[PDB]
Amino acid sequence: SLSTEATAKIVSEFGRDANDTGSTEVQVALLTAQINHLQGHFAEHKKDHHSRRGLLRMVSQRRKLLDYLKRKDVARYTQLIERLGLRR
Amino acid sequence: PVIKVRENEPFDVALRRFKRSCEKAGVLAEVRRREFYEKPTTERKRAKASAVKRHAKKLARENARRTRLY
Amino acid sequence: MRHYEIVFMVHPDQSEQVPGMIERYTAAITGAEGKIHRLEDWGRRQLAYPINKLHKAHYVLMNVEAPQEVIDELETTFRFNDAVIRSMVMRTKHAVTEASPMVK
Amino acid sequence: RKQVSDGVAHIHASFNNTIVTITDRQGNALGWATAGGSGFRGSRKSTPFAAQVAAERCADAVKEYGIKNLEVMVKGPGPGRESTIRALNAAGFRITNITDVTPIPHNGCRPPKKRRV
Amino acid sequence: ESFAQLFEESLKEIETRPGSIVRGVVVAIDKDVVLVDAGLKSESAIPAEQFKNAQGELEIQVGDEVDVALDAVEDGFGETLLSREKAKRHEAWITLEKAYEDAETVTGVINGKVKGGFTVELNGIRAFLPGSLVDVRPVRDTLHLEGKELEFKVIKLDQKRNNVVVSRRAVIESEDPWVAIAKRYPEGTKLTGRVTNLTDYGCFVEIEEGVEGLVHVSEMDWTNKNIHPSKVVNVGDVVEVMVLDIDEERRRISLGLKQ
Amino acid sequence: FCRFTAEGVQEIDYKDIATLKNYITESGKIVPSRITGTRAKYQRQLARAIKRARYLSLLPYTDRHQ
RNA sequence: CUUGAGUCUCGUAGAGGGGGGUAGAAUUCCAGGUGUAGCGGUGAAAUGCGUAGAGAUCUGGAGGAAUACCGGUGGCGAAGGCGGCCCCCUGGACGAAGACUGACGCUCAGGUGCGAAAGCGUGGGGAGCAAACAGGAUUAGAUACCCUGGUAGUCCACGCCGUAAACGAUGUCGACUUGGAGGUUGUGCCCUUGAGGCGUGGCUUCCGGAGCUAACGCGUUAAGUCGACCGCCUGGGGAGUAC
Repeated sequence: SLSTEATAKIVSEFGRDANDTGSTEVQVALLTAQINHLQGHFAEHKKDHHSRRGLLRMVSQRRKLLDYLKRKDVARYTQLIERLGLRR
Repeated sequence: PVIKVRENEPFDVALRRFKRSCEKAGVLAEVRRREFYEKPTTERKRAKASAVKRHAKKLARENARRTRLY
Repeated sequence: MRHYEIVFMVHPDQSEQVPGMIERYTAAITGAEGKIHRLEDWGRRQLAYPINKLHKAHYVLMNVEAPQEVIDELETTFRFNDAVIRSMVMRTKHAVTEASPMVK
Repeated sequence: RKQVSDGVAHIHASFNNTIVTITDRQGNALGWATAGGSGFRGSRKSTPFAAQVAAERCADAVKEYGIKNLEVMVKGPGPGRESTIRALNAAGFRITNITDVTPIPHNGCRPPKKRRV
Repeated sequence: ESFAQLFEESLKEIETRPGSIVRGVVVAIDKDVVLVDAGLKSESAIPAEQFKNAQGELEIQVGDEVDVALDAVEDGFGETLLSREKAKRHEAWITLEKAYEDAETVTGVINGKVKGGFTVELNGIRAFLPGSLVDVRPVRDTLHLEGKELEFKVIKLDQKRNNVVVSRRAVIESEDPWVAIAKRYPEGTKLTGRVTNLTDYGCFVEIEEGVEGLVHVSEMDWTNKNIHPSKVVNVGDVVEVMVLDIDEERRRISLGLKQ
Repeated sequence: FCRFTAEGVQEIDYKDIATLKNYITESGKIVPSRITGTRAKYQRQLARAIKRARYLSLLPYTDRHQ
């Protein structure tokens, strides 16, 4: 999993209040970081299917979040995707 | 089941003790079990079946007991 | 970083060498700003079964809060060192500073 | 032959045939006897009685060695297990230890398939 | 109203769970069944053998009051565990009374040791004590007139498992079961144990502070196989039993009774 | 009638050999939770400890082996 | 807006997954000692192995595979499945309080992935077991059952295959409707006066009420009472076959 400190850092940056944590953008960021982390793992361990399932799920969740953001508020979404470097 | 005959102990008694020890170990039983390969499925089946039987013995019979026979 | 608990068993003919080895091990741990919370020479001890043909061996317990690289290094050292017969580096949640039940 | 006071009796008890082997304490076999050797075949040699007589025979064979003390090591499942040791006792050795030495794997090799009868 | 609620907490306040409050009035006697009513959901099927004192005949007619015991409710229909155990608590209280003045005095008469301590009997009950407790010194009551009258001065008690060895004559003189399971061990230490349930292969006498003994069917008597242990001994009765075998590992202490 | 619940231990120790020895057979085997009456959670832990001990030659794998 | 859905904090149990180490038992083989005529096998035999010294027994070595006891109608996993011990990387679940986000949800044709065993490809490995095969029995025959051997395979790596009574023969998600006896894993209070007492959550085994059902049975984990979405059925054979 993502280390506590790292998570906190992520929250602080993206979250407006820094105590917020549940902001859509923040959540997305958290997901994204985790995904990035797991890439390294999965390069090594290609047959770790069970673990990869979780990763896939996370990705899906992130996508959903992004979609939600888009309909609600476009500018914010755009900003987020610039920050994280998500192609979509 | 390692055993040592005590000082002024009878042979028969010693033998009995040994037998008891063996029984406790469940060595013979173990041997019997490992004589032939049991398919995993079969093993599972026996275990569950046995459990079921045990359950039946415990509860249904208890219920029966409440009512007198004659 | 991560609180390990190590128990290694030295060959009984190398019992006089043990302290030096222990010192060396400690030193390495210290090097990477690693703490060593307890350390207990259990001494010569009768084995429950004869490992590598010998019936006694010299047990050393050692608890360490160290980074994993150093642990790895230690393990490697153990594996190649022929004095140490068995080892058992073993993770732990806390520091566990209080003494072992066989020392007490 | 060198006489020896103390030794081991190994009792290999199979389902089909009992084998009794008297040896010195170090491992070197002194004598042996079997239920198949004692004049029993098939149905007969897979019995306690047969085992007993094998044991007796074995005992007789190691008379010249002059063995007084004896520790017994019993191996395998069979009829010739209790009976054999009794026989040995009768034959007149001081039975010192009675050990079980059945090879029990800790789940190792796959046994052969189950018979369809 | 709250009359009933208050009456309920009142009736809670004026009863307790064990055999403590001597409340059941004996409302029918018939051999071989006594029956009381201690303010419980049903009447006890009492044996007659929890109520005859020391020579075999009954002592209590209608209206008489002994407490029983509790904490076990409904086996189908009925209510209690027996009042005789009740009595054990009273015995415990008298034994405890010693502590106050460092000397409990009654009568103790101990002729011999089943398991290394003379047996002492107080009133109806007889207890077994470790070998030292019977005599203050090396006097030995074997030379004393048989079943002699003294008291009991306590030598040793085991505090969990109930074994008490007490001091005859010499008036002037004044986890847990299984680690150290070597006390009643050595080959044949006789014990006094109440049987619990006889499982048609067994009898399950088990007394010595949270253990389990069997005395299964083979000994029990001097007939082997046709015996059926319910016919031959009892239910709930303190008997002659000793260990014959302990495994401290697969907690099976295998006692005997043919001795 | 579990010991570890009453003692209230956080984790069973493989080094505490004496304690382990109560739960191991004369033949070396780990004793069932039916017989000892150990709680399930603790039982597993105990087993693990025993295994560890066996690896460290503190307890024997079996009575016969040498 | 916060009740659904999710995020954060601290713990919890776990054969969940991937990778790398290691331990002990047992089988097999090799070398040697002791020893002497049987061993083995079956219903009974024989083939087979044995005086070229087997079987038995002890010492030393090699190598592979699997993990006794714990172990449980126990646990984890979407299913397939997962079991010695240790470490590294890693996914999920649950509880405790709070704090936050503010319907972000449910279902899903096509699509994508994972998917026992056997099977295939290339390269390794090969102890035991064993399709095929051989011999010995049995038998009217015995291309079987039983016995003695025994090769693919089982094991590892990386690909493919894409099916199983892949079953709870029971799609997924949500809500609601009497009870009892357990198991397991949290957690709040309570004199833990003791292994307990009173709750409150998660997962789970059995019995049974109303209701439902052709009956059998299911029964708060529904096969009850309803809603949302999908999948599927339309007499047996021909056929899950042909093109």
